[PDB]
Amino acid sequence: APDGKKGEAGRPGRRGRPGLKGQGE
Amino acid sequence: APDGKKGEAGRPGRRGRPGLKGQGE
Amino acid sequence: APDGKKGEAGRPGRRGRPGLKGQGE
Amino acid sequence: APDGKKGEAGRPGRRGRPGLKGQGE
Amino acid sequence: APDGKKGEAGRPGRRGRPGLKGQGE
Amino acid sequence: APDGKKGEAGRPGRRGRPGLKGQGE
Amino acid sequence: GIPGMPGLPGAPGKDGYDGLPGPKG
Amino acid sequence: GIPGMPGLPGAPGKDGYDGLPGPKG
Amino acid sequence: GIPGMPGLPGAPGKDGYDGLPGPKG
Amino acid sequence: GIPGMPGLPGAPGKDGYDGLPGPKG
Amino acid sequence: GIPGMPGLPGAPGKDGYDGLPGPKG
Amino acid sequence: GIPGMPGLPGAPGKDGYDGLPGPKG
Amino acid sequence: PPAIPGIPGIPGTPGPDGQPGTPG
Amino acid sequence: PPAIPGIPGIPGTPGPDGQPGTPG
Amino acid sequence: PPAIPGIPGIPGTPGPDGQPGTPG
Amino acid sequence: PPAIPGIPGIPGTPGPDGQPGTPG
Amino acid sequence: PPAIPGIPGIPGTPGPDGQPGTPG
Amino acid sequence: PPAIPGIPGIPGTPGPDGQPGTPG
Repeated sequence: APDGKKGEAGRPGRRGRPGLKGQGE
Repeated sequence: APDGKKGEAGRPGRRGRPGLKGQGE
Repeated sequence: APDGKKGEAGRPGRRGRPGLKGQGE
Repeated sequence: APDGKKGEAGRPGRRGRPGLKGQGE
Repeated sequence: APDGKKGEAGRPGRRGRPGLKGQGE
Repeated sequence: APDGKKGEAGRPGRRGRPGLKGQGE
Repeated sequence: GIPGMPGLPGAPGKDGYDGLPGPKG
Repeated sequence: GIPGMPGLPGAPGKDGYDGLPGPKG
Repeated sequence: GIPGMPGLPGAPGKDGYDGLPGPKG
Repeated sequence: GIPGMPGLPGAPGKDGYDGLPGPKG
Repeated sequence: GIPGMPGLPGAPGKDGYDGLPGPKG
Repeated sequence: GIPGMPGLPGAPGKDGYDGLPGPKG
Repeated sequence: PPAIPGIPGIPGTPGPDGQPGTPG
Repeated sequence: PPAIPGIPGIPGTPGPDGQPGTPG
Repeated sequence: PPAIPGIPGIPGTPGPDGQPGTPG
Repeated sequence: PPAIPGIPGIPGTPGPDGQPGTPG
Repeated sequence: PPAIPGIPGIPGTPGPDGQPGTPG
Repeated sequence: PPAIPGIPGIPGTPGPDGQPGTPG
């Protein structure tokens, strides 16, 4: 029986961007 | 006859964002 | 012959946003 | 009868970003 | 033989936006 | 046997944008 | 007996656009 | 014997929008 | 009797781009 | 002999969000 | 007589990126 | 004679991210 | 009798634009 | 007996808006 | 007689650019 | 014997948020 | 004779970058 | 003999990050 190929699951989202400095005092 | 299910139509886009204040006089 | 339904063509992109004022002299 | 697998419904959108401070008086 | 229609290839991305002026000296 | 065509794998994402200058001292 | 085939969901709508910001008050 | 056909996954939801920034405190 | 197969919808168009901002008045 | 049918790939994940910027140091 | 099956359209291309802004003149 | 069935294209890759901007020179 | 298939749904309409800004 | 196919899932709901800003 | 299938639609055209800014 | 088809994969999880900013 | 199916199209190329800024 | 179908392609890898900024 020539069975059907499995698909591949989506890849996880990357990290969010990291915050920068607050005020310049 | 085991007939095929209907699909569902896409949902309408939300409102656009509302403008903020102009100049600070 | 129960023929197949035609699809519908994509909708045209909206206008681009219009530019705002240049410098405040 | 080797019946067909059900699909999985999409996941809900995350929260919107929360507003930051207004004017610096 | 009622053969199957060919699809159409995607359209090329437009130009990137062109840079504006550097510093106001 | 009129066998089925292979698909083509997605194309790699382009580079990220490169950072610009830090503070103007 | 041969079954019917189901359809897929419609794509959700693109959101509205930002209203331009207020004039002189 | 003829098998059933599986469905595909639903599209994940568009995220919420940014809450407007605070008023005078 | 064997039924026909329906097509899917076309993708909606990418919007236009921002017009550049005004010159000296 | 009738062949099996293959599946398609999963959609890649939406990325994380920007961490808020630092407080007074 | 059994008909052929049609293909779907290709995805339109991602646009180019913004050219960096001008140097000192 | 029964034909084979073709596959579809892979999704193009998400681009890289912006490198952080330069330190004090 | 042998069955008949379903039809696909269409994309939703694109939202209306937001309300324009305030004064003062 | 010959089998019956499955049905596709639907898109998830769009998230609620974020909380509005602070004072002072 | 056995039926014939339908054909898919194409993507819509990308919008024209916005109008350029004002003076003064 | 006549064959059986495959199943599709699922979308990947959405990434965790970035680390919050620095001081000074 | 029984028919043969069609083939799918490919994604379009990604656009070239924009022109770099002016002087003065 | 009756034919066998094809397999679908996979999504391309996500690009590497851009180079970090300059000094002076």
